[PDB]
Amino acid sequence: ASIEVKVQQLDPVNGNKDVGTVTITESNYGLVFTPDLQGLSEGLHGFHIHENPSCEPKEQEGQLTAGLGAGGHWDPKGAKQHGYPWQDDAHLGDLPALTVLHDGTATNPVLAPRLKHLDDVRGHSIMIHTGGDNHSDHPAPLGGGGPRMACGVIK
Amino acid sequence: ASIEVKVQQLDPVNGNKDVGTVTITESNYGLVFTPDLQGLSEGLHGFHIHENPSCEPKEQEGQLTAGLGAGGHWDPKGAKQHGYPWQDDAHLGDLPALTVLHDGTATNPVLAPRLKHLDDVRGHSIMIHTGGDNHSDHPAPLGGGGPRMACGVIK
Ligand SMILES: [Cu+2]
Ligand SMILES: [Cu+]
Ligand SMILES: [Cu+]
Ligand SMILES: [Zn+2]
Ligand SMILES: [Zn+2]
Repeated sequence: ASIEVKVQQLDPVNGNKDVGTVTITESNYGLVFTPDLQGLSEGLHGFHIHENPSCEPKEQEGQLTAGLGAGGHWDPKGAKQHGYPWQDDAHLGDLPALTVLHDGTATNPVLAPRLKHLDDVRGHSIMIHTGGDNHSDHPAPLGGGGPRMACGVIK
Repeated sequence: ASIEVKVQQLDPVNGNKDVGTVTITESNYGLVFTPDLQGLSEGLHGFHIHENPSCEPKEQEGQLTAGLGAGGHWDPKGAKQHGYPWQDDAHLGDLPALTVLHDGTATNPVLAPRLKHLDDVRGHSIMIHTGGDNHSDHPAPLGGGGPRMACGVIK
């Protein structure tokens, strides 16, 4: 019982490019996201499930902004605030930060305790940001993830 | 409601050195380990609660081995096997791998869903390994963490 999500680096100009996958499985403590990515910059990267099952760009202030088609952080319970994966009054789509090693790969799995069944995340997207995630809207909103760097649609 | 564990880099020959702390707090989904460490090798490192509240070395084949005085992974339920943090039949002391950035620091918190109350971890030790953790006893025992790099006694 799993969902393999194809993830691509976002490039509204020359076209998105494959960088691997993220496999979602169920554990007795929540959904587990196991990455198998490469070609990314080393460090911690914001990692959240977004509203729409789309990784396409959107016009914003005359510019084609990468990944805006995915909408905001998935928040079906209306928490209206960014937080920790283990915080109840935070976007349900807030996952633990992704770790990209010196060699540009990410294979360390992370758990989202608030997510319980695979079908619950189908029909949405998974987003990887250029920046990190301090799990707060302070001092930077949405954890300070910044630009949408990679994305995949959850089938 | 927290426990601030002082962590030291282990070196029996030259002397241990302080590398920071690991703060343990309770969340509605389990214990959260928030590191504030520096001076460590970049990459993912095995992170586990060991049985004894000691970070002392022990002689192992004409070679004083670092942190062996901590004994094995804390396994109060007798799982007798290394696994994932979200796996019920794995050592209870099995925590998510710790991320140390290129700059040698670690501040990314991780959740131990199977650990529910602070008092449970008191009287034991927290260990950070040189190698990572594939959360299995194969192809290497105990996730392949290998040598014990840093350690702290949990009061
Ligand atoms: Cu590096
Ligand atoms: Cu996001
Ligand atoms: Cu260990
Ligand atoms: Zn969020
Ligand atoms: Zn273990």
